[PDB]
Amino acid sequence: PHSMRYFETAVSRPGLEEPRYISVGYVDNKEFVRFDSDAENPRYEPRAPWMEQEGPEYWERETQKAKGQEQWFRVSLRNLLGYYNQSAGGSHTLQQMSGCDLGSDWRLLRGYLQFAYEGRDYIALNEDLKTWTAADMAAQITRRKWEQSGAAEHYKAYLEGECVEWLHRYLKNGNATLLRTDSPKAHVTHHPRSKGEVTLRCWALGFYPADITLTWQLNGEELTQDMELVETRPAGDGTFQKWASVVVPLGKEQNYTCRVYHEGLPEPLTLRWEP
Amino acid sequence: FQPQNGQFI
Amino acid sequence: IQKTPQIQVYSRHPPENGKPNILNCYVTQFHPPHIEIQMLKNGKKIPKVEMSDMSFSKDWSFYILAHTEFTPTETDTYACRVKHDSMAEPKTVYWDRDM
Repeated sequence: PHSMRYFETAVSRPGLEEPRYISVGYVDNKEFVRFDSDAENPRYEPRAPWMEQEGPEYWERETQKAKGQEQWFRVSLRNLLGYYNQSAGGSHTLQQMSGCDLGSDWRLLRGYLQFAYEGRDYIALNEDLKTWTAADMAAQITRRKWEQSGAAEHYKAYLEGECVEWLHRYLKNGNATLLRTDSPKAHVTHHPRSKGEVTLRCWALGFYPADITLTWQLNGEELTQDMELVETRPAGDGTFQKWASVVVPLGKEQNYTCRVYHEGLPEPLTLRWEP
Repeated sequence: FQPQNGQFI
Repeated sequence: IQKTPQIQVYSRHPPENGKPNILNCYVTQFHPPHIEIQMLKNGKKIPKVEMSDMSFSKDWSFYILAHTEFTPTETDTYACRVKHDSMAEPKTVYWDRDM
């Protein structure tokens, strides 16, 4: 159930100064490589400890392809200006997502190739890897252009070929690393509010990956009734945090339990307010 | 492995 | 073609007055990528703010993590102010120890 994606962005800025091009690679949703045109000496850079293995040749090759991509976005960016009737001196964004997913068997399960402009779907390659799904009128020009040139075939080759060969490779190099986990460490905090009623908040900190489940219960019953839940957030050190809470009637506090479910725990966690 | 785009949009 | 960013301001480790720590400002769901995030202490801009590199999620929106060293106390107030083209005015969110 692995995958590899390259998220590319090109943003034009006021003036005749070429746009900034940023390209980021992922394996199983983890950033492993990165390139930025703004940097001092622009080169592709390692972003996961297991990528330092690749010798000079690899980084050189990747750096070139990226310089080509940057030019490709420069050109494409001008054409869009026309498609939409935009003056040559504004702020624009062109994005691309490409990659492949491997199934249980490690065979290509699906390939991806999409673009967005100004934050919206523009044109995407279909699962068949031969037909396109343009999002609007403007995008039709491009779709017609790409059909009338077999542009789809070009991507198909990459998606079923190199994409798969290199994902297998990266998976081999960063095997155990990628498949790691850090269990969350939980604790409950008490906070006042309403006359009588009070708030109990269950915290989950230091866990990886970000997937986690926080539940509150009253007398063994899933209290999915009015529970505060923040979006999971990065702590900064590479781990995550998330918390859920509920408003409870004072005194009847120790009548509630928090349960934490995470892929890294030997067994789920249960904890209650501890004055 | 950075993919290299085909025809421009 | 704008998207109004969501902000969460929180510490990296559970707070303890006097103990050094790292204060976070996690900005998400915004577009375009250009944005100006400021972290404040008692109404003053903190000069030393690190910024994660630009990333965007599957729905095309961008997200970034701004953070800085800070040492909570009983009295000091910390906040995050986000300046983005999709809002005609900046949005400021305070650090709440209980969240």
